[PDB]
Amino acid sequence: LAIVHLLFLHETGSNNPTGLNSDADKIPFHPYYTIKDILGILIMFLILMTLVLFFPDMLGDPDNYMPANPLNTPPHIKPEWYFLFAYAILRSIPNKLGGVLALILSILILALMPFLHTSKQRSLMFRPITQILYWILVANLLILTWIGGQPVEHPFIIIGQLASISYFSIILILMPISGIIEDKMLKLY
Amino acid sequence: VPETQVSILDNGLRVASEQSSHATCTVGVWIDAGSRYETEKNNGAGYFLEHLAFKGTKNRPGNALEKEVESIGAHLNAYSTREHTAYLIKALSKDLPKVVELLADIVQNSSLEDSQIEKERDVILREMQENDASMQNVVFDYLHATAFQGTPLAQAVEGPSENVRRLSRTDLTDYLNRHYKAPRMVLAAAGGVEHQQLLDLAQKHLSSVSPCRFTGSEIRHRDDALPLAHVAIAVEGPGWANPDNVTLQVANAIIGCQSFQTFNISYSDTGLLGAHFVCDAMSIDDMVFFLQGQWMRLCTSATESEVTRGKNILRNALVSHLDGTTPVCEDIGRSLLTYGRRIPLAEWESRIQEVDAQMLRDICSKYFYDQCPAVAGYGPIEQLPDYNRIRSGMF
Ligand code: HEM
Repeated sequence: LAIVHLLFLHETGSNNPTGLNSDADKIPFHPYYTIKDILGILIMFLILMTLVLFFPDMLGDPDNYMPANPLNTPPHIKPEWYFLFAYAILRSIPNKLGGVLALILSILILALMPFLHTSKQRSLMFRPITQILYWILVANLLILTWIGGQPVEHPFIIIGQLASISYFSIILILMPISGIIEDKMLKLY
Repeated sequence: VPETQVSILDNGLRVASEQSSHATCTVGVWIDAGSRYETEKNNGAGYFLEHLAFKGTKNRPGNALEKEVESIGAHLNAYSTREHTAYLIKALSKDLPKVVELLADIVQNSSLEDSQIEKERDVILREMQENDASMQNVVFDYLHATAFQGTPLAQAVEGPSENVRRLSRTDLTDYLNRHYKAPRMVLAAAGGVEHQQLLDLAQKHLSSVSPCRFTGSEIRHRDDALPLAHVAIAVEGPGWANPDNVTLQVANAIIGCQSFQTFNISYSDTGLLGAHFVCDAMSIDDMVFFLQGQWMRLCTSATESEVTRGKNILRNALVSHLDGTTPVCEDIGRSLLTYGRRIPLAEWESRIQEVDAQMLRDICSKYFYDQCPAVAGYGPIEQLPDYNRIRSGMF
């Protein structure tokens, strides 16, 4: 599927952080973004080997080394960090089905993202209000990652419920309205 | 071939001649003065003096100079490079007495009429406004520039319009009085001339005459409306006096997309050795590749046959009485200015026949391989590869 990714992209070329048409300034990839990818590979390997050779269990749950007790269960059960928030979302919706759906939407809301772009500028380099909303979105994504970890009890639950409400309202409502306001400030709208 | 006999006068001016049975003669004055001797405040002084030098001297006010040199039936020419200036005349040998005299006043007591001064300023400026049409000259004047950065060699012979507008008689007078010294001057004659008569005429008239580093670089003047692209790639030429120049000329004779010429421009212990090619944009990359391959090819494919080939083409390039007076004079003037002597064609043939394939690939390997190139492009040059790519032939 990734291979499909690369094809559907070369048809259009990569984007730049200014969000503008970079056709006037393009360079080869072999000597400029290859050695850069090699350096990034080296740094990622440094972080991976200091994760493996020095702290091999800081991200896992010790429970792993317990042969499954078909009979017994871990007093504290938690999905892994990468999905922690995902489940955090579930824990929030009271209805089981609601949780499952919201959970799915959590990932799917992204797909829905290209239809919510209401700005005349592609990137957020020149868009400060939507930058603030984006960093608030990263902030409550980190909050949802933390909540998932926390057990079921006050006030972790309320935060979870709000954090989920704020997540869906920032992605669905606040960013297109902010983009409209930003277009109004530049005398474009 | 008759030998070129050189004498030296009080002033220091040299009087070189190479008698030949042709009937006319090409008598010229060379001067070791170009844009390399200018200091960015008088960057167009030699060019603008080259314009003013035929507009009358005290002795020949107004059109007198052109008139007489016209009446006699002689052709009056002058040119300026980054290192040398030449004022030459081709006339009937019987006109030697006339000729020398006229030339004398051209290089001395030339009276620049400010009236003309203003006029030439306009001429030079306007032409320059159009000199942009000579794409090749453009490409070759940034190549010089991009490579010889922070060095006098960079400044073009013409000079920046700015200076052209901002120039005055006194400045010119300075350049004239500073870079027209008698020890830096050669009176060269080729054709039907006697050396003793020319020496007596030089004694009678003209007896009164009183760093550089190569920087790897690239300049890509992109203008996509032009139909064709001109690209020049060069490395540091050995020099004028360096012996290996000859083994490099043979290498150029081995190489010989489109208009793929090859050049070995030499200045005082420096130079540009490379290739200039004009191609449709879409092929620029490919052409670049080819050129690079050929150079390394010399490093690896100096088939003896081709070695000979190159030697032979070089053998048929040497200038001689057959080529005519001017070509020869010109060679006499440049040889006395650069080498300090006229190298005969037998010495050139000896230096050609001592060149074999092993020393050709040795001299080529020293200069092409692992040598940051100077690239100058003009036109639709987007597919022209960038430096990392160019310098990196990788093959
Ligand atoms: C299987 C996981 C994925 C792999 C291996 C992958 C790999 C790549 C690679 C190699 C590129 C070209 C390099 C680059 O653009 O920086 C790329 C571009 C891109 N990918 Fe992904 N990708 C993955 C998942 C995703 C996902 C989930 C998204 C959407 C959130 C995404 C969005 C993009 C975009 C938008 C570009 C173009 C960005 C640009 O060049 O301006 N990819 N991907």
